[PDB]
Amino acid sequence: SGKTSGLYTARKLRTIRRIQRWADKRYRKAHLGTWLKANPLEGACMARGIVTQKIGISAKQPNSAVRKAVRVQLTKNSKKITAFVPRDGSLTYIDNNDEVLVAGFGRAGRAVGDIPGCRFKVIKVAGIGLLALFLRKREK
Amino acid sequence: VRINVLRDALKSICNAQRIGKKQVIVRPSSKVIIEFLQLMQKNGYISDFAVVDNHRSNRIVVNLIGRLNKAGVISPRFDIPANDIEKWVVNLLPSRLFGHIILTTSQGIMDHIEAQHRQIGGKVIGYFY
Amino acid sequence: PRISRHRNSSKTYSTPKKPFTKPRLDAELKLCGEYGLKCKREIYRARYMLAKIRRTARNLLTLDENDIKRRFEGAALLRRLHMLGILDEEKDQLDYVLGLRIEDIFKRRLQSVIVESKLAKSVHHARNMIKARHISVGGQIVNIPSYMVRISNTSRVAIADTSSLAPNGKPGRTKR
Amino acid sequence: PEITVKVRKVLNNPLLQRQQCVVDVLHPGCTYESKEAIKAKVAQQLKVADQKNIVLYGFKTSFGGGHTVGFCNAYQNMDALMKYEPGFRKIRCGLIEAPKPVSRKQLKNLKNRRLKKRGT
Amino acid sequence: RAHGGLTSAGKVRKCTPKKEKKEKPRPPRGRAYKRLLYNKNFVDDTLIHNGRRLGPNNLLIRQKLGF
RNA sequence: GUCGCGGCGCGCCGAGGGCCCGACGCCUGGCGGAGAAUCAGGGUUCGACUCCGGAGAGCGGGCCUGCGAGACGGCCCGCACAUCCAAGGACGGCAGCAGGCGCGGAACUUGCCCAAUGCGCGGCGCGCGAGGCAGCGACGGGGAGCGCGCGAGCGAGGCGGGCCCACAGCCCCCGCCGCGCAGCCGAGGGCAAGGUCUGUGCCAGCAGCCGCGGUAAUUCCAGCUCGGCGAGCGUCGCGCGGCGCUGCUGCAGUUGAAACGCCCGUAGUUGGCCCCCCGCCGCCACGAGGAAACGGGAGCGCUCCAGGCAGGCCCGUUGGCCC
Repeated sequence: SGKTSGLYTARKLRTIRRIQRWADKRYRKAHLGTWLKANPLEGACMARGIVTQKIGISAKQPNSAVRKAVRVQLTKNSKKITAFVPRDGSLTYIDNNDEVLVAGFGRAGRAVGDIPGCRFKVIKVAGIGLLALFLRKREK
Repeated sequence: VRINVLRDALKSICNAQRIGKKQVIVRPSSKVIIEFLQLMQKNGYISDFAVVDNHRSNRIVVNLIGRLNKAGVISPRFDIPANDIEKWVVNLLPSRLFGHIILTTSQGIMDHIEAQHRQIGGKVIGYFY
Repeated sequence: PRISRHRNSSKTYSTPKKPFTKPRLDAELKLCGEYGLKCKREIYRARYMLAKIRRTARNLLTLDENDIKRRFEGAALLRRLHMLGILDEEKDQLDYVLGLRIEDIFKRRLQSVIVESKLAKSVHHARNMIKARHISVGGQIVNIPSYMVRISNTSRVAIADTSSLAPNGKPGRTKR
Repeated sequence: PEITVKVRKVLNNPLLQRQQCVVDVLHPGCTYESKEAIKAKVAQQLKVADQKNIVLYGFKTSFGGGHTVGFCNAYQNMDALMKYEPGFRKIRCGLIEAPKPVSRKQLKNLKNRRLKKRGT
Repeated sequence: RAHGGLTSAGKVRKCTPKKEKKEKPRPPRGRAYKRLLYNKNFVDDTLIHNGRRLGPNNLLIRQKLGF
């Protein structure tokens, strides 16, 4: 690195920092401003909505089983995004259009683990938590 | 080109001492490099020195006690208040036992120890380990 | 301006930087049994109080003696620590805080004094006796276990008249 | 088993025809005796006479033993006793009586209902 | 091909044998649970330390403890 | 012309202005600051909510009253959208408090209310959905319990008292009595804790991550057990640290990501020794005068803090001091 160092050089360093700040994938993710418009979720923990067609996405490798997910149109942005169902055999409860909240996969954008092409994860159906429906803690 | 005479002198003195050659030459004598050298001699790191004098830049021949561990410069001078003298001791001095940072104050040019004790802080010319 | 909402909140409970470390984990249970702490939030509550008491001293040590900010604060540091008794009054040193013991804050806790003075003779017995309002400091009955008493007034710890000291005449269910 | 009264200090007031004081009681584990037994004890200790003129208001028992914090107002002048002390404790003291009013929103309702005209 | 999928509905999850908790009262929680832990995992001679520390969920502690 | 200087306007002239140190333009899910978050330093991030200034009351204009407003629970018009409306008319404005509709992930009583705390009219008191008070409320905090022990002990409560309080409540204080009572995450590694025992066939599913299930699962599905934390545990989106992975301190560029193909060149940045004394620069020491809250931080035992600035025979007792 050459580096420009002088008592009167707060210009080179100020422009350089501003321009070279947006080089990181993470920095650009939060500083371009594209991510709030681009994400299906408008930068929120959960989004309400109505359920649409259910989906059976093939897994990759090692995982080798279809993981049932439901594609739901979020009411606020009128856009359809798929949400991975919670625990074992929890999709049978979800059928026709019903109130569904969807949440992040931790990664915040990347698809979780080795199940390919799924960015979001369903957390609720109707008015009862879908992880309680699985345990029959709270179910219709 | 040559902007910092002290860096070319510091690495002149440090490099020579690394080979163990007590007598060393410096391409230009500066009244400020006189300050660092005589504060080095005063602290006892360097031994008797001299400047063979032409009418031009002048060349400095310095004999050494051979004990110098490290010397160096902060380019260009950055001014610190007498309140912040100790943060600069942490970054550029190994220990607070053999700490010496060359400061410049209007009332005489001294090493860091004496200056903060005198409650005056100026610019750090060069590091002295 | 919603005047009654105006207030302040505190964070005595501070969790550590790496949770599942075997040495920290084992010491927790070991300390929990030693001073009879019902919850593990308290040991961290102690850690937060200990740190503040550690930093003040480190900054004070780096100041030269008799520097006014150093002198007044140093005497202050000693005054509060000597009241606690974790710092022996004899030590009287601003630098003496360094090398401090968490066990000493635990020792200061009044629940500890009851076990040591054989008032209840056990930490488990001590918490139960304080729960049943059976130990009073200077006669001021306290049912909260961690009264925490300054050593300067440790000699004034006392028992309670309801059913432990000279029975008032209320033996729990036994009375009826 | 006593209502011993500390009466810790008094403050003289000539301007307001009262002599506000800090009172306190000593209850050695005894139930603090209401306000009436304290009231009799306070007046005798006050040495101003007339149990009604002295007023003990808002007593707080300290947890356990009784050392109630609070105030004693020696309103020897009766008119001041009937006016300066807070009205709410004055009615409970028996200086005056309290009837039944409205929400005061109804008072506002009256002001609003007749506000529109020029004399109705 | 018919490997499986959405038609499969937690076949193993519903096929687990129906089970119930072994009858048991409540060891009191709090410092009493902490004291039970202080004994179960600390001191108490060989109960947690047969030779070297056996381990809390260890098979060797089990059976000697009872189950 | 205005309270007033002014291009502010209105005439009259002369050609000026401002710019790569980025002018002008464009955009902003742009109120700024005191502050807030997380961190050794160095930072980074957010500032709408206490307070402080600025604005604005559906939207644009104009105007009155006044000493001051372009006031909006002043007016009058344009524009939307209303409401009554007997067909002839009128009359709104909740980004004040509740409360609905709408909306979303989500966000408190169509309560009581001037006694206080300040402000209005007013020495012989009244109002103020300001506020005060209660309600609601796992936003969040700060502090207990489910026993201890071999006996007897309490605290969540029931009833009455006291206390309290515009009024009630609450902690508290008293008695008969006392009805002790837990979760939600994991257990192959990071990361702490069973190769126990059951279903199991790369099926379901698990799975932050790295990885497991292909017929004998430490990885799922359950009951065992057990680790952690705890009346709070987890799941998400977020900011900071991690991350010297944004680098000024403090990063790389011969092959990981990276020296313009080459040279001149204007701004820009950088210029060796060198004139002791003067004068300006910059520059430190260092004051004056710089609102708090908040935070650093005297003293102080609410049943202990979190709290607060109180308290008692008292520094003119406080509330010092650094912001």
